[PDB]
Amino acid sequence: TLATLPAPINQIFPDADLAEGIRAVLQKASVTDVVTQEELESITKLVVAGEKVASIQGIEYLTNLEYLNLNGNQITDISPLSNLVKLTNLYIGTNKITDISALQNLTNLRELYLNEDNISDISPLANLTKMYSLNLGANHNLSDLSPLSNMTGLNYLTVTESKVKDVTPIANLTDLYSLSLNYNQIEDISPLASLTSLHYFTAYVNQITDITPVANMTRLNSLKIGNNKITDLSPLANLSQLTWLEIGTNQISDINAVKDLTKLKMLNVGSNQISDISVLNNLSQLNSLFLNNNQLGNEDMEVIGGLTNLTTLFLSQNHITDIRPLASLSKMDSADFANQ
Repeated sequence: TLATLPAPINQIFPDADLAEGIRAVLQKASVTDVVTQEELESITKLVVAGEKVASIQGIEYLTNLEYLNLNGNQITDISPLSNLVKLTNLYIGTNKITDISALQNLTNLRELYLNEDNISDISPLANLTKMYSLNLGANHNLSDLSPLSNMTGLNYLTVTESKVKDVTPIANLTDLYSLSLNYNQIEDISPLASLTSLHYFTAYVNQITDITPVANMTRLNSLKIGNNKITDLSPLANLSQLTWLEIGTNQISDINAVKDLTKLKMLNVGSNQISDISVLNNLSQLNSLFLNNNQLGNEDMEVIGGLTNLTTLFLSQNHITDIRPLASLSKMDSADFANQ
């Protein structure tokens, strides 16, 4: 029916790397070989990753395409994707994409990665309400997340290394299971109190002073929020399922709140102002403990000596001169202090 076909692969796909990918998926001998409409409509999955694709002109003929991976190329213009409405999985990270207007009608998209592109306007994502997993990582000039607000089925989200301050649109995404907000400009996470299904949360290297909303994330399993301005850990006190906790490089002086977190296997509180760790006697299941660059002394060593399942223990640059109570730590593999 489509007058432009049948035609040689390199007539339809002017980009050499994309033409090579079409040749390879259809197992043709050469990019000069003729392809029919029927053969192009047989492609449901295309992977042309880590090449030098500079134009995706011709991809508009792959009308039955559902899965497309064009990771690591030199793509700038994605307009030929505009009518590929059967797309469910689209991986176009590590390219030179700025304008994502062409994604606006791709309402069947479930997984979309745009990591390490140069996108600042994500308004074309507004009607992609079937989104399950989204990656906007390392879009350094992104700041406005308001077009994400209608993605109520979103389970996975990454927004990193950007100008994002306001996380209010993310409050609507209550099906979120895993969320990354690493290295942004976030001061206030109070709207995130609505993320009651969150099990994995990472937001290291921000300007966060208050973790009160984290008390709502009752099923939280892992929390990584180092390099912030946190002082109060009391919102973590009832997170019974917490197993991995990284909150180093903050302004914490009291860790009493970890007393009942009996599932904790990893505790990183390095580079804080902690002088008492008597609550650790209850956390006998710990395997890795980072207490370096705190205000501990010789009297605090007896409690660490009781944590016999420790395989990693960091204690450098405190005020310790006698480590003899640590002689009982028989599973030790890594310890940032020279003696033993």
